[PDB]
Amino acid sequence: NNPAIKRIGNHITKSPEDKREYRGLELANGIKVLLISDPTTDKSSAALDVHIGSLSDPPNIAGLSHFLQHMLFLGTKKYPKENEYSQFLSEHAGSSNAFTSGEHTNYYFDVSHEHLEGALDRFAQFFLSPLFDESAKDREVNAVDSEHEKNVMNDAWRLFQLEKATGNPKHPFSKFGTGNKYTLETRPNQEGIDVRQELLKFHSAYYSSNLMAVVVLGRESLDDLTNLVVKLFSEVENKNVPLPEFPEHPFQEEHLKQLYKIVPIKDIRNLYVTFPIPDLQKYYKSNPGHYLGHLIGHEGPGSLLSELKSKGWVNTLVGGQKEGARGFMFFIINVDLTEEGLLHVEDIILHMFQYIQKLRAEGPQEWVFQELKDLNAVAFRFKDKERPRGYTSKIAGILHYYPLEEVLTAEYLLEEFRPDLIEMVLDKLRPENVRVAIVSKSFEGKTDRTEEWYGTQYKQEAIPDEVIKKWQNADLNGKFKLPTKNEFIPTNFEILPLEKEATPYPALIKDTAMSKLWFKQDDKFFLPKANLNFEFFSPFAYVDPLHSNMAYLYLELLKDSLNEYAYAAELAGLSYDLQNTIYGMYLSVKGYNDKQPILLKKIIEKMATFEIDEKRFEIIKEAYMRSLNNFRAEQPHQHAMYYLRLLMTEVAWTKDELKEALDDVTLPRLKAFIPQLLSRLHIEALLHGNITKQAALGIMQMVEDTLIEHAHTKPLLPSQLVRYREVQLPDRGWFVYQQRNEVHNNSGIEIYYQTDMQSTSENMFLELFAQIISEPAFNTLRTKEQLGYIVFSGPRRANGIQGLRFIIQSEKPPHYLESRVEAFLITMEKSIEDMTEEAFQKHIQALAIRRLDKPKKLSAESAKYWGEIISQQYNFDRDNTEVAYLKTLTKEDIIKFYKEMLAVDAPRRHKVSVHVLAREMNLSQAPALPQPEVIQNMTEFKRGLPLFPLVKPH
Amino acid sequence: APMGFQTKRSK
Ligand SMILES: [Zn+2]
Repeated sequence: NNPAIKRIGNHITKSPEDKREYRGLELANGIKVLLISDPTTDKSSAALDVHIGSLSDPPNIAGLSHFLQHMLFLGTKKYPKENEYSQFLSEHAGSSNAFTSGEHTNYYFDVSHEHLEGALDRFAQFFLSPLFDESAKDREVNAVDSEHEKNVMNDAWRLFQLEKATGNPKHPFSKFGTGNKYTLETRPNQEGIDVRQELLKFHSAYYSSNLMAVVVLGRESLDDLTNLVVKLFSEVENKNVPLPEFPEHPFQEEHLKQLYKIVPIKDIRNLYVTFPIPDLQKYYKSNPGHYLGHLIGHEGPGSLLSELKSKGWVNTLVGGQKEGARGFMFFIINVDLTEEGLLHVEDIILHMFQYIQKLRAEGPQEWVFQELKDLNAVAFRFKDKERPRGYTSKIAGILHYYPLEEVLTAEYLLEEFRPDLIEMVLDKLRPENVRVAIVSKSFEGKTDRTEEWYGTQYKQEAIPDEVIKKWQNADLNGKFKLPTKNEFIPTNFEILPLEKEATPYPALIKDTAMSKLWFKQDDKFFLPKANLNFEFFSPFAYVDPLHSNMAYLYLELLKDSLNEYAYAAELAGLSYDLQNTIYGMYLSVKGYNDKQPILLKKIIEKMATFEIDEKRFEIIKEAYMRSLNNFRAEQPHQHAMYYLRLLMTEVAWTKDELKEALDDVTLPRLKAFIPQLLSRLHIEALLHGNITKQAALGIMQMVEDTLIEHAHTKPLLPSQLVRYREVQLPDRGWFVYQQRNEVHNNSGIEIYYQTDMQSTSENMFLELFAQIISEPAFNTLRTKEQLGYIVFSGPRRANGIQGLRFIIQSEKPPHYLESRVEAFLITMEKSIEDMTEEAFQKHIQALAIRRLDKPKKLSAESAKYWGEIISQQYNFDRDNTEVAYLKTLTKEDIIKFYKEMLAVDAPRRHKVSVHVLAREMNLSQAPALPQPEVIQNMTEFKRGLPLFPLVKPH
Repeated sequence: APMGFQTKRSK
């Protein structure tokens, strides 16, 4: 017996392929705990989920629970140092993060498997004795405000909060979750509120053990993990807090049959149909919402989308249940709109109700349920292994909704067929309780009201009862047939035995002028899955802005045509990715091996015999036109990254050049581009997973024959197979490029300190220095000086050349952010000198563990191999190679590396800065900086500078 | 497609 534990077990149901060991328990204080034992893991992890969220925010202090989340990382009474938590994890190959939903506050971290207890101890203190230091309070409020600021011009966020502000006004659903400097600092002070206590009271009142769930993953035995949690979580006291419920729906009858005309930031056209439904979480074993979601949201033949897309009204559709909170959910049907789909919205919604009455007319189909059941059964059995950090984080959240034994299976497996639940949910999808929202730029100027927090321009109409009556009286449309039998459902899961000549790293098994085939039979995971990666090289893909446009259009027209066919496969765990690269095309087929060659053959064969529908060419072109112009509205820090990539690469077409060339892309000229693109190619491929060398050679060869036959493809010449170089910066030089963001009101900046080529030596000097400055960069530029919410530091790798980059999104001007960063680098230098030689070799093993963390799923391993192939470096034993060299490094080696390359005095300093201005434009101080040559023309700048060589392979 | 916004600490 153990008094600190209320109950144990029984046995946590897991996949047969899962060799981790589990144990569920409920502590005496009511904390539901899952213990994961995995002796093979390189990183240990833990997570806690409090069942209190932003819905429990005080009406007078919006975003308090969100703000409280940020403050827990900033010190406890047992660990008073403001960054003890983040510094500990940083020095032990770990990371941490948290989020705040309406009903949940979730904390999680990972760390080196040897220091789980050390990390967990500091972590547990967050719930026990947090400081909420006031000096930390008036600082971190800016990080929250800067966070909201990035979301203020986000159409997704504006709409998200808009739905909240159109329901019951003081239903907790209406509350502003994020909070800003105003709601958190300004207004409380005006109202005489002390924030530190209303933090402490909220933490006292709501952070009860009664509302908590814990998941810990480590190498330790299940019993060793039991003693660990009990030791440090038995102290969380049980206030016995009643779990918040919201029985009454935020959308009452006054909020139904309503129309919302909304003005967006980007140029988009979308129709949002919403149905209020009760909380279906209770019915998870049968899951009626999923059944309808699968049918309504189906994209196969005879489906709703299939016909709205045929009339040229929509292009995409998402439908199904959207969680609201405990007591209420939503059923949604969202489509994007074409230009004339915007003019036939009444008819579009009519077709929706016509499909709904098709479902009602033929009733619940058990065979469908069975298909959804078997698919979830297969998906669970052969489920890819998850990384500890995200795994513990998710389980900790779902420990509140399901019994301990079902937590791994509950979200996946279905058990009961409930036609009644099917039909009653279906009964609440009627026109009389509908909510319609239209998002288009065409409503600009015609709007009357304005959303409070984001400033959303829109207009609210009551849907004319004339219209409701036409929706209620919806005949059966003969063009809506229920999805047929899914024929991509795998039946062959036999893991083929490891061959005698099997290799630990991908072996080159075909080296012709036409193709280069890399292959490795899976030797670690043993699932029925396989990844087929292909890179098609062609000069005609990126020769000019015109062809880069046509290359995009060609592949997006192709995917559009394959959608009905391929959708069935994705449901059956067989997906494909097809996109245009600067070197040609990229195709990747992932999923179960069984029906995998069928899909691939269908892809390539459609690829080489594509017949273009002109009115799908019109629609997609128009969408692509908007997508390029919508780039104007992305965040300043992304713009800063976009410009740098343009500056430092040999050949790169700007998005504004892509628009001018788009108007001349006629249908006959596109249809003539395709045969010429496929005229001569070179295919570098990686076939990895549950397949043999012979199958792989057959797959690759069947791709070639299909091309040699329908497109008459013959090989490309070796000289045409070279990649793009990176601009070589002059020693002791500094360049600055400056642009403005017409949409966002924050400034962005990327600083790039270029080092020389990627070498086994040069790589690790960069990645070690980056490791050391990782935590202090976040600590200084954000936690202390609060420049912005987005503060990034780390290496930059492109075209075989590396360097150090700083990314900051702030309100302060870039020229100021420049100094702060330069001041920080001086700060780091005199910190590398006064760090103990053991504290140095702690950073080394930290980096070492991160590099030597082996993958845990197939696609993760495939990514690492594929990286070496497209990098044209082919260094498959990079980790063991570079990690070994890393340990050789002394503290002085890094010192002179800074002094020579990165320092302000540096003989070889190569600095480029991108300054994206905002819409309208003691501490440590910086050294005096030289006057930078301002780049006023991108191509002119590149024209006047040398180009780096390309890295020699292997 | 069937379906399947939370404020975070870091990006
Ligand atoms: Zn946050």
